[PDB]
Amino acid sequence: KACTRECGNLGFGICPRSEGSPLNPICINCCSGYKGCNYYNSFGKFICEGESDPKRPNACTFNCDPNIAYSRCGCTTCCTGYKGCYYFGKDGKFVCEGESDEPK
Amino acid sequence: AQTVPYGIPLIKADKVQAQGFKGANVKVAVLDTGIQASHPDLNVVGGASFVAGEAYNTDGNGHGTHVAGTVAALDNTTGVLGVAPSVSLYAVKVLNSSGSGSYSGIVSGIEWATTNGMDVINMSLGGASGSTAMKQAVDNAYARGVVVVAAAGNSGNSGSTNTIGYPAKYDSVIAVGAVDSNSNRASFSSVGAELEVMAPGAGVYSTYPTNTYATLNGTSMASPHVAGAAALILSKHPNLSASQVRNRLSSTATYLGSSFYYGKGLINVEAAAQ
Amino acid sequence: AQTVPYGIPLIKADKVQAQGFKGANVKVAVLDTGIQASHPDLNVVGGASFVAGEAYNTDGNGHGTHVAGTVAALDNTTGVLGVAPSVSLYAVKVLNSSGSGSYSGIVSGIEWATTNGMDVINMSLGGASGSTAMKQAVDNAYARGVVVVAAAGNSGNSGSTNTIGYPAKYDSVIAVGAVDSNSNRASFSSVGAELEVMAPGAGVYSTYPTNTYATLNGTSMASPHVAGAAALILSKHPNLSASQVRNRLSSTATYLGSSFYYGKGLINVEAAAQ
Ligand SMILES: [Ca+2]
Ligand SMILES: [Ca+2]
Repeated sequence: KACTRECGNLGFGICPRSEGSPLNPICINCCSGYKGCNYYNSFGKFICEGESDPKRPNACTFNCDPNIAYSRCGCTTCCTGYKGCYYFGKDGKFVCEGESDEPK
Repeated sequence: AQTVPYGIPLIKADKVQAQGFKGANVKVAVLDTGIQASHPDLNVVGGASFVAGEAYNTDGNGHGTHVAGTVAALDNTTGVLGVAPSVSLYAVKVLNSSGSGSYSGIVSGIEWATTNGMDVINMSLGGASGSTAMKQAVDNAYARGVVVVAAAGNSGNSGSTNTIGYPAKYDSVIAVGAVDSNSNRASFSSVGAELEVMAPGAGVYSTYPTNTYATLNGTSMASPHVAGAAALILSKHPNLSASQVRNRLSSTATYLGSSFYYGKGLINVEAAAQ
Repeated sequence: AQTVPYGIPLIKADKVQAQGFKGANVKVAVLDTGIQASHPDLNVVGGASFVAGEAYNTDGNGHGTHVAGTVAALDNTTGVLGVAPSVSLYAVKVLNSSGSGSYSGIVSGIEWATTNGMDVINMSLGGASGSTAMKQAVDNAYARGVVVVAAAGNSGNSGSTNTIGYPAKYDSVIAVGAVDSNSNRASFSSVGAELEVMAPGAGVYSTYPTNTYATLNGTSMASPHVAGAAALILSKHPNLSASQVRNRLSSTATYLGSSFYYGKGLINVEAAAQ
């Protein structure tokens, strides 16, 4: 895969990447969580699936949910970005999803 | 029997309260999941719901009550103590008992606040994208003289990645990051150029639905310290403009390091209301 | 009237044109997203597409048209000017509407240009990975006498990290970095042993699809300046080897700092063409 070598003007990127562990909990709630991702407590007990999706945003309380410990799921351009990430431009309006694979 | 959450002394709100300024006659709109108006330590004098089926003066979730407590927990001999104890508290419900809402719902709350004279608007909520309607709603509210405060978000950092959420990111809004009782940035505090000021957000104690109390985490807890600080200042100088109040908070803040991660620093209401 | 982007005077392309050398009769192939031949300021006299169901005479992306305009915008009375206006421009489409393309497609385009006796190849494109097939392609092109020019990349710097992409990273291809209107390296310009020379890569005004213009940023904009300089040098000394042209451009570059971030420096086609 080759991309046009122009420098893009995206605002930022969101990459729903699963993370955290019992002894090292992430901060999030079911609302702000990502669809396709599942969230568990310190004991590995299921709690909920992410309720939002990159495209089309919605409002969530900005507090960490004590019940959740972990989850399981600038020149960068849409072609240059990574699939599994959603890029937005200024005034964060959705633009595209990455097309490249993460380096190995 | 009243407890003073570390946050109050930390931002020096206690010093300002002793001078006699407690946010009297200053209206603060808490846009959230509602407030448990019947909590003995809270005094909700109004508001409105934009959530089908739920009244404004109830809170099935609990987050909106905790947020309010941090702002205006009454100063008596019970529970906790707010940053601006005499403030006029308004419950504008824009998130259902599950803590979820639509930008559409939020815009209605923002306009209600503006229209009805709120002096301060607190939004311990957000989305990762942001819309045109929301921006015009906050750009407008601020333009009408309203101090608009919002939680910066709990996405932590990631290299040089901007993780500030909306509406906190719009510059008509003050994006608030979070620190702990040691004045240290919480690891979950979002970062990025728009981060404006820090406030206590880790282990914040306050009112919680069903006349009780609880300890919560998140920039969601930091935002109401700033909104409350704004009210204190307005309590002392009613003539300041929404812009002037915003500048005192950020220009008199205690330096914590690089602006990207801490913005201007920890708010100091003693220095700001001076 | 005609506008001259800063890139032309910066690399002194004007000086050489005033000598009466404009790349006349030098065939240059722009392996990109195609070119909008119908654009008044351009004149595509051939090419080939390797993009299913799409003509090489049109450009759905815009990138190729822009790159092409820096290489050969006609020295008329309207629009912009190219580094070598009188060059025989060929659009070799190897990238789709979304600026993407498979290596094999690019390999096909490289071979084409080689088989059609192209003099210069401009690849304002790149991939993070190498490929025996691609290396062989540009290697035969160079061996056949083709001056191969590619964009180095936009990974910026980081310690001693080598962020030069492929094919630029190949030693048969001139890796081009970028600088601004002040000969200052653009922060996004990639670095490493392979960096060969620098060219204007920021705020490059050039032709844009459907008879207009735009200002883009990247090593994409810098590569064409170099491929164009290759053309001018060749129009003056018709029989120099691809190697000799390559060496004279890097050999007369004005020093700007460590070769790690500047290669030999900013190209000076006037000095190169002596
Ligand atoms: Ca109390
Ligand atoms: Ca022209």
